[PDB]
Amino acid sequence: MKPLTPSKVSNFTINFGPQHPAAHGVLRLVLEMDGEIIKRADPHIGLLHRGTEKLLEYKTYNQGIPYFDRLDYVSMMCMEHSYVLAIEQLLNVAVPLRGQYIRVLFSEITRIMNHILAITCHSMDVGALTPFLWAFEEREKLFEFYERVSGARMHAAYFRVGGVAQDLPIGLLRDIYDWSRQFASRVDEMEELLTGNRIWKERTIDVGLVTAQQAWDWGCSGPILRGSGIDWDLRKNQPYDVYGRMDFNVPIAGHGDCYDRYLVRVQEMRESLRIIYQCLNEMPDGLYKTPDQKVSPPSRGQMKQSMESLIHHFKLFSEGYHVPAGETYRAVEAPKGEFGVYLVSRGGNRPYRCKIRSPGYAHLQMLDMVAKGAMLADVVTIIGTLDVVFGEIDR
Amino acid sequence: MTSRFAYVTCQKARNLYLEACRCLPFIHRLHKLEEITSLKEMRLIIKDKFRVNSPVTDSRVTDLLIFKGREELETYLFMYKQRHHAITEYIEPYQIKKLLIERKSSNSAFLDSFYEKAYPLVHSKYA
Amino acid sequence: SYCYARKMTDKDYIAYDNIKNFGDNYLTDYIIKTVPKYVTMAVNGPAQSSVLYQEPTIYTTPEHIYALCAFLRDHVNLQYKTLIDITAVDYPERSARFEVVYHLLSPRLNNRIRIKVVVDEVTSVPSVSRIWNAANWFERETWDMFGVFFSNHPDLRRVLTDYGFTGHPLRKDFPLTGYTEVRYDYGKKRVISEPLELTQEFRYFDFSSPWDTLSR
Amino acid sequence: SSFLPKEEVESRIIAQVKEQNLAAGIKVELSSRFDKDLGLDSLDKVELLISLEEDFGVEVPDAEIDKIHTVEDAVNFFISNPSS
Amino acid sequence: ATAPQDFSLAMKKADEIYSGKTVKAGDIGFSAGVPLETY
Amino acid sequence: FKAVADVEIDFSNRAVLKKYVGVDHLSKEQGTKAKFIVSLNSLLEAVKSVPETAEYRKAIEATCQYRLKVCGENNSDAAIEEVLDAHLEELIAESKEELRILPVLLESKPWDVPADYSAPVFDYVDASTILDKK
Amino acid sequence: STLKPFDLNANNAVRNGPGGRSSIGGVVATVFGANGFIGSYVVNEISKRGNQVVCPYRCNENKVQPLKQMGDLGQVVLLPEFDIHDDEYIRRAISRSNVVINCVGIRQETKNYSYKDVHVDFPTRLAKIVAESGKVERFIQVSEMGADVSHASRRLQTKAVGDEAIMKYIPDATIIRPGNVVGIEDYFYNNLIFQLSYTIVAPVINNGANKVQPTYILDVADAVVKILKDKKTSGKTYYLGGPETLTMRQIYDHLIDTLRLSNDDTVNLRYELAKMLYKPLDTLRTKLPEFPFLGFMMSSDYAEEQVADSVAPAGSLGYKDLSISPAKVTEGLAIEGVRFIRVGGYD
Amino acid sequence: PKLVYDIKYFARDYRRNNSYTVRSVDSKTPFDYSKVFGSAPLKPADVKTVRIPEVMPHRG
Ligand SMILES: NC(=O)C1=CN([C@@H]2O[C@H](COP(=O)(O)OP(=O)(O)OC[C@H]3O[C@@H](n4cnc5c(N)ncnc54)[C@H](OP(=O)(O)O)[C@@H]3O)[C@@H](O)[C@H]2O)C=CC1
Ligand SMILES: CCCCCCCCCCCC(=O)SCCNC(=O)CCNC(=O)[C@H](O)C(C)(C)COP(=O)(O)O
Repeated sequence: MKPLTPSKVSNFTINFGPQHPAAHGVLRLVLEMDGEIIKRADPHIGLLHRGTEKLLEYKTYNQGIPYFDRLDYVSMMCMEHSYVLAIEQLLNVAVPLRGQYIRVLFSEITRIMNHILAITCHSMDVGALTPFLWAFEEREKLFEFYERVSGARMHAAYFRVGGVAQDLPIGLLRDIYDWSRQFASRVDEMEELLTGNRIWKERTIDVGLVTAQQAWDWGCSGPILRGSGIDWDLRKNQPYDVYGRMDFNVPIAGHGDCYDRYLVRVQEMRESLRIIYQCLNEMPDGLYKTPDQKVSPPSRGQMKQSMESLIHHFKLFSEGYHVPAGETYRAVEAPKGEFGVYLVSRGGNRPYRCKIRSPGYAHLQMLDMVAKGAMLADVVTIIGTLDVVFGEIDR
Repeated sequence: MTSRFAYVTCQKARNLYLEACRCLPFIHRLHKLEEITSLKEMRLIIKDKFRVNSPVTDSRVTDLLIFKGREELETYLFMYKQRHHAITEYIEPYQIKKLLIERKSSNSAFLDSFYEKAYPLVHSKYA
Repeated sequence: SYCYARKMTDKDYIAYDNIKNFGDNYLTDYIIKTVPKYVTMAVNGPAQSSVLYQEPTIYTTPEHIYALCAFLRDHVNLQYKTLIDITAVDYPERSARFEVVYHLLSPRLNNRIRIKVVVDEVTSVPSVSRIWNAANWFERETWDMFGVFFSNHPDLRRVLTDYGFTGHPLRKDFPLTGYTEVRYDYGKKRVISEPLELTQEFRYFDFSSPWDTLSR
Repeated sequence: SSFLPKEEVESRIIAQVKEQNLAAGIKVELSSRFDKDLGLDSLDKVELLISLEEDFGVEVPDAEIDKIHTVEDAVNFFISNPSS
Repeated sequence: ATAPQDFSLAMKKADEIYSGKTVKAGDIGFSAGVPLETY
Repeated sequence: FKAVADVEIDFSNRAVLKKYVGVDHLSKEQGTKAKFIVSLNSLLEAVKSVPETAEYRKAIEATCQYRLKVCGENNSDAAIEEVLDAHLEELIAESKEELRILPVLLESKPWDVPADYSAPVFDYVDASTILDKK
Repeated sequence: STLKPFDLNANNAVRNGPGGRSSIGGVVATVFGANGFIGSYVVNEISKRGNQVVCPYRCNENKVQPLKQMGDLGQVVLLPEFDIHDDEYIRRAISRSNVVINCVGIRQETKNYSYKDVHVDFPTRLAKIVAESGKVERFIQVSEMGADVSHASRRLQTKAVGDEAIMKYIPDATIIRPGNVVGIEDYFYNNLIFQLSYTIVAPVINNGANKVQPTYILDVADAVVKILKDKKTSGKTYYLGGPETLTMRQIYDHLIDTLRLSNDDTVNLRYELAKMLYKPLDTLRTKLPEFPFLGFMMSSDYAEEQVADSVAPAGSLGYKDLSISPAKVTEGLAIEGVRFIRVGGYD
Repeated sequence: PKLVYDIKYFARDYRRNNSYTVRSVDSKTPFDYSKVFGSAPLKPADVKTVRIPEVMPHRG
């Protein structure tokens, strides 16, 4: 004999289509909203699924490296790095120290551009356009280093099994060092416009709140973990190159809101600058690729002077190396999180199965939990902090 | 509270078809297909889609097929697929078949395929 | 458990000695002895975490996967709080074609574990979404690419492939180019799908040597 | 319990039954099992019930669909039901 | 002929431990979802 | 680690640290030593349902005994944190997380296996070991 | 269904493939008037089946943009500068072609080109040029149904004279004579709608008595394919009328119904009055450039062709001889285009 | 480079020299918890740490 209480109903099943001030790529987002507040978000993906994983199965191991560069167009080096590390683990190949240094250096460089693009495109999505243009000039300076080492500004394909494709051109280390001398001042200029700004604070504070338990449950990595209070970095917890030698501190925040992750990314840029300076000063001298010529191509004079080297060149550029039967999962700290490749080999010259673990796939899965109770405008900021790349999400 | 007077899925596909038939008007209104096609006309196509999978008898394969057919229905119902998809894949071929006039060929099936192509297994487009 | 930042300075260590030893050499034996019914076989091989270490691989059956995953996440000594990914590999030579692979992380142990469930096309694998929320999309992808059904999944739908796609592309019997192709027609002002025609066919180059031995 | 005349509803149901490809020829009347006299398939039976749904503006329970078997049974079901 | 004594050992062992459930011939082809003219 | 906040705070206060890194999200309780002792003893009481000659029960008993010892010699609550590599709050949440899976383990009873149970284990031998020396 | 060959000599050698875009069809076609409404669909049908289509066009890159998508690489050849008076260009266009389709026509006169040039001189000149070659095997000319030598309208009379000239030079040519063609880019329903909606009053010649047999564009395009797939069709004129014969009043009423116009805006501009209102405006047209304001509807020729019954003669070839069932133009997909405008649940 | 005039791949062949051994584990034999927790520290002083590997293996 006590009255029951009824409730309310939600409608407005909107479709948020491909939208330019958002994370780059095409996003189709179906949102159920009670009034102006979202109740469910269902991201529709597959709009950039190019069948990469199945295409890898039909190519040789060296022929499949350019796939990883194009999986993530912002951070190419980190993406191909995991593939070459997995092949190296299965092949039992040891990388010379100079090549290990070159890999760590360029990995930090691509990390820096990734963070620059992420922060300034997020500010553009908010509506501030000056940091964005102020950033493209820096990103051009770093693309110039890429075009110097590889001849391609974006899809270098520079990392190879056992080392790097070519050696560093003379004069590169000086130029990188000059860009480093001025980088901190440029970053401070960007930081003043974003940090301390009342409108930016209001837009980003307490938006997209994540807790450490939630991050581990949903499989998140990188800035999302470190903005919530988790002292976990693969470069430190599970080193994969001469990163162990390198001296740098993990940036940690605790709130988990959008602002905390932005601050983490800026500090990550600074830590990457420190790692680059250490790489520049301690760069060794010697071989840049593995001495073994049954897994690495011989030098051109050597193929033109030796019969064994011509044989090795012919059989490596036609058949490729044979990877011993086995399975491995090698992960690297990509700028967007943890990127890993699960490679299955049956003993042939082609991969049998190459699963790609997307750091952004789990973040897009986390979108629904994060964007609950938010508004249509908050979705853009939340997408910005996830920093999702849909060619990277859709393999 | 007691007296002596007191107390005195082989057809899973049928249920899925019933679900499709009951959901047909909703997809007609959602996909603006009222004028182009009738409800009965679409109800006819759905049976042929069901009949293609008749030979299977294993229960587990039947379960998988039913789940996939439910997915096909859900795509139209949830607006994943669009109006032009419905036109292209269901309504247009059914209307084309009705409008088709053909001469009853006196040549047997072998002669016609022999005249047509060397390898009968290869498909023909725009027949 | 959760690697909440505790030490402000001098946390140079990768981990403690005891935590490393228990997971470097006792982890598989500990799992087998503690939960014997779940495990059928175990493989210690090249480590997922690193080149120098060794990480376990555990083979279990589909019925025991949920309980094994629940044990792995919440056991005090073994805290695999994270599901890195879920994957399937198609082996047409085997009667049980598909091998569903689970990759986990223990932040406390700084270790990686791999769990394999071997199934066929008809059998289903119980969903582990209640143990790890990240599983939902991974199992949806496994269903899309390989056709492995996951039981008690909240909503098992295709993710990557086009709407109306019925085949499972990553199956080894699926053609690399597929069966259909997409073109716009002027007559019918619609984008339509048609059977495949290739202007230039894919050229498979057979590079295998008779003298090779690594091929298994 | 016949809300509307038995002759009218019967003529209408047999009119819809004729629309199906078979269920005709020499015997289209009462006392004809859908699947054992008329050659109808189960899906065709369900569609026929949906066509009767359109004709008489009233729904049929699925368990009743398990119970319905004959031309007599369907007309009996529709006459019994007040909405008709 | 002796033994590979490598990953193939665990490969064969996974083969002999596990097995597939029997189904009628051709039933899986319908589950595959490819055009039926393929068969 | 490095704080990403321009504001200056003291991380040796051992409470400002916890507030900064967000341990309060894990548990609103303070997480003292006595709470850890109580949680470990409650886990010991809980694992009584598992049969006495079960390897899992022996494992939980050994771990709880080790942690009760570590509480024993160390009178400082921070010292327990250093030895166990964890905040006291998450150490306490650990035993509850163990409590959560006891029902699932008592439904399937993994410890029941036949007296001929044998789990084959395959181990990888690296060539670097053999090539360099024997 | 079994694919039927294009009945062209030595096709069996050259043809190969399933019959799709990437397949090889042994038909090289020079379609004059490709960028037009009728020509574009014919180009689409021929090129869809793997054949090569040469499309001479008067310089206009944006108008011929859709034809670029029609075929695979190298199949649709677009020749930039087409003039009806240039013999050498016509010879170059049909050099490799074994079928030639002429869809070149003008609805109205201008200062540069009159009916007698386009509808008479060009067919005769092209007929001579095609005849001298010999490689061209099939010739198809597209004309109106109502075209007759004894017709009041100058357009429909010149078209028939040009068709007779074509028949004289090439005896094996096929004269396709479709009715008012309905399509998305048609000039029938689109002009009627523009008349009903953006014009002060909709003048209807007489009371809409004139009977017409409208046909859908896809049906005519398929009919062209069926003409080319049979050599027995050569030398015959096919009156491709629609499935239903309708008076103009019915079509106006049904457009008003489908668009859900408030009421009937059509007025009775009976004949003998249009013959006085538009008669000077024809002389106006012949001395002025192309102007969007007035055209087609606002001519004495249109009034003269809307006082007669443009219907197929009783004894005549049609869609049935080509084994095609024409689709109704008042229902179904044909009428979707007008349907999108308004259906009363719309706006 | 000491490989110019001294060529021996079989000595430097790590790819094809990997192998897999086999063991059988049984539930009857108890696990050695003495190994796991006997070496575990009981006080802060006894804590021992594993340093991060500085470089990955190289042939030199
Ligand atoms: N309602 C219809 O559509 C019907 C059409 N027909 C007949 O089919 C033919 C074309 O139909 P339609 O396509 O609708 O008419 P269009 O005017 O739409 O197509 C005319 C084509 O001829 C070209 N053309 C016209 N005059 C010249 C010229 N002086 N020199 C060079 N090229 C020229 C045009 O090119 P540009 O664009 O540069 O002028 C255009 O490509 C006409 O003869 C018409 O009577 C038959 C039955 C009904
Ligand atoms: C516009 C939206 C359209 C949606 C289209 C949806 C199309 C779905 C197609 C899926 C087809 C299936 O499920 S096929 C379901 C599995 N196929 C089987 O054959 C199992 C048992 N089959 C039979 O009993 C008979 O073949 C049968 C004729 C089915 C009699 O159905 P009943 O068991 O009752 O007697």
